[PDB]
Amino acid sequence: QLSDNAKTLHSQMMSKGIGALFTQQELQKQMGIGSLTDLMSIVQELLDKNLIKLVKQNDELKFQGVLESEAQKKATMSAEEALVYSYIEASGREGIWSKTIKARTNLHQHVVLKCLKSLESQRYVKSVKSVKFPTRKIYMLYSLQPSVDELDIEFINSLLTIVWRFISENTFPNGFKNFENGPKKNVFYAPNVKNYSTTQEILEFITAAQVANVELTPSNIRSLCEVLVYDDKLEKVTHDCYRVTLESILQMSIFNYFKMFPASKHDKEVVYFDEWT
Amino acid sequence: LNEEASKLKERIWIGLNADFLLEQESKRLKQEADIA
Repeated sequence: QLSDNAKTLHSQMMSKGIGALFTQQELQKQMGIGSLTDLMSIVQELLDKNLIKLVKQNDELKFQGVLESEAQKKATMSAEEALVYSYIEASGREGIWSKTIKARTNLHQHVVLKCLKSLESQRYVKSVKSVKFPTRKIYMLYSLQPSVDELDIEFINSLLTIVWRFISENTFPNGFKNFENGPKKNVFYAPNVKNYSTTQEILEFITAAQVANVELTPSNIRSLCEVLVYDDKLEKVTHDCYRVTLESILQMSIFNYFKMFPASKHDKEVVYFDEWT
Repeated sequence: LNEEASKLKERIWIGLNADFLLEQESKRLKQEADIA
């Protein structure tokens, strides 16, 4: 019966719905009582009367009962937004770009942009710019914003040069760069005895905040370490152990780049680099 | 004019414009939605 088998076949949906994995085989598994065209003609109307839904993946076809507000909602949706919208909620947590959804619906740019404006009015979808190239405006629901992304923009250098400070502390005592030799003086007693680094500790150190951000994983902490490895501000020894490169002498014959200034005006005696390319 | 003709004239204005002001305040709610 339309209402009876609708509401009891939705009783498995609101009860469980076999998660999202429910296929027509799982229907027979629970309700096999209905004849083929019986359970089928009603289910087709359960999409027509918007009670359950179909999903296209892997083997067979998935199903679960749609909610009522989403039911009425997608009934309000246009014939475009029928496949467009209810396909975008199928575009899942990662959303989808446009002409790739055109390639699915086989339509022009105009006809899809207009239902993008209409669902824009719905505000159940939103413009989403992820890490990948911002020509996209991939569109996922406008209820969730999961993605792959720290953030792609700056003020990592800030928090870097912040941690570099404590890293300088991590090795010998503080700078003592006042006069030339004011270091540890044989490194306290036997720097051999000093095997030291922070790793996880930085987070206990990160507790200070004073900046707009969340915490960050020791893995990506190591990533932050990797640049000043490459920038040679620090040293990588025995994995999680680390050192300073005595960078500070930079911060403050000769072969250092800093502490060196050219004449570099008038006279033709210079060394440029490309005096021959 | 009296306060009655404002509670009546103005009333008619409101019965007419409640959708206009409704869209104003509604997009003003989209402001909250804009944030998220």
